[PDB]
Amino acid sequence: SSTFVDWNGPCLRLQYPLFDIEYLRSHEIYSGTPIQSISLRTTAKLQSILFSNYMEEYKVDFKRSTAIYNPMSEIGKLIEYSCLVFLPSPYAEQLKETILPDLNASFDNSDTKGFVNAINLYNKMIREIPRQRIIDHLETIDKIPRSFIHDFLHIVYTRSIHPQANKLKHYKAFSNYVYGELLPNFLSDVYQQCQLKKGDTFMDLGSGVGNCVVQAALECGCALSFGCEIMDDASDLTILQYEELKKRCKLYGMRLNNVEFSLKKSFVDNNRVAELIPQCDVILVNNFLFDEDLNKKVEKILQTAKVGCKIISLKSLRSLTYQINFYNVENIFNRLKVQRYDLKEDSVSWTHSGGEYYISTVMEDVDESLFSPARVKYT
Ligand SMILES: Nc1ncnc2c1ncn2[C@@H]1O[C@H](CSCC[C@H](N)C(=O)O)[C@@H](O)[C@H]1O
Repeated sequence: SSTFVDWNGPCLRLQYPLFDIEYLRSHEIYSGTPIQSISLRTTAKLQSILFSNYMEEYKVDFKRSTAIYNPMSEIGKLIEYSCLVFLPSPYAEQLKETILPDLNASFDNSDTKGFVNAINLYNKMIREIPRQRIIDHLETIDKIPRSFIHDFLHIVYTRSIHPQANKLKHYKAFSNYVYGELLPNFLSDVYQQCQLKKGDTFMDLGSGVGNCVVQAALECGCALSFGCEIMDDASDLTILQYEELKKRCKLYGMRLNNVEFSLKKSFVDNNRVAELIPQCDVILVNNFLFDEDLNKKVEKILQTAKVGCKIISLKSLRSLTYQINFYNVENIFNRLKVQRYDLKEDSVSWTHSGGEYYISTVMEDVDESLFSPARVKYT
C-alpha cells in the first residue's frame, strides 16, 4: 500500500498570502484557458475543487508507455493534495478513507476501470461540499507540504515545456549555451539556506525556461523574481510556461508575485540586469558549463552586489587560488565568504549523484585570509 504523495514529507511555512481568499469568495466561475492534458501527445475528467464549472480530461492508459509524463500519476497527486491540503475536517476524512485506498490500488494494479471509478466517485463527493467550507479552510492554512509547489509546477511544466523539450537541445556550438536544469528539491534547499524571503529580490542569470524564477516567486513570495536568458527557444518556452502558470494559479486561488524576464538577450551589457544587481538578495547562476571568458563577464556583473547578497553557483566564482594582490584590490571577490556543499542525489539534470555547489555571501569587510603572508510513489 502506497500513496501518490509523501504524507510524511517536510512542510513549508507560508510566509506570504499564498491563497487569495477574497478572490475566491468573489469568483465562482473559471474562465481561464489552461492547456488540457488530454490535448498533449479511456478517459476521465477531474472536477475542479474550487470552480464548479471546471473539469479537465485526462487520457488513462496503463499500457501506452507512461513513465516521464504520467497522466494518472498527476491525478493521484491532485486528489491526494485535496485530502491533504484543500479539505476541512470532515470531508477530508470521507475522501481519505472512501477514495484513496481504491485509487492507489487500482493504480498499482494497472486497473483502468477501478481507477476511473475512484475518480468519478471523487468528483461526486467533491460536488457535495459547500464551497464556502473549502474556502474558509484555505484561509486557515499556514503551512503546506514542500511537494505541493513542486507538483503544481510540474503540472505546468508537463503542459508547456515537455511537449517541445527537444527545442532546448539544438546543436550547441559553445558549452556556454548548453541547457542544464537545477531541480525543484535542490532549489527548495538552496532558497532556504539563503533565507530567500518575502520582499526580497531574486535573480537568475541564465534562466533557461524560468523554472528557478517561478519557484522562487511561489515558494518565497519575493517582491521580484527576475531571470535573463539568451536562447530563442528557451525564451519562447519561458513565455508559454509563464502563461500557463498564471492560469493554473487562478484555478487554485494562488497569488503569483511579480515575475519578470529579460528574454532573447545576453545578461552581459544588459541594462535591466545591471540596474537590478544592487538590490538582489539572492543571485543564482548555473555556471556549470560556463567557460573562463563568460565567468569573467559574470564576475564583472557581480561587482555591484550589496552586502548580505547571497550568490548560488555550481562552480566557485573565485579561483580556488585567488590571492589579493595589487590588480584586484577593489574586486567584490575580496569580501565574499565562500561555502562549498555536496550536491545531494538528483539535484541537477545532468547527473544522478556527486558534484557540489557554492553559496558566496557578500561581506562588509575584506577577508584577511586572502592577503599573502607578507523529472514515483511513496510509503
Ligand atoms: N550571456 C548569456 N546571457 C544569457 N543567458 C546566457 C548567457 N550565457 C549562457 N546563458 C544561458 O544560461 C543558461 C543556463 S542552463 C539553465 C539554468 C537555469 N538556471 C535552470 O536551472 O533551469 C543556458 O541555458 C544558456 O542559454
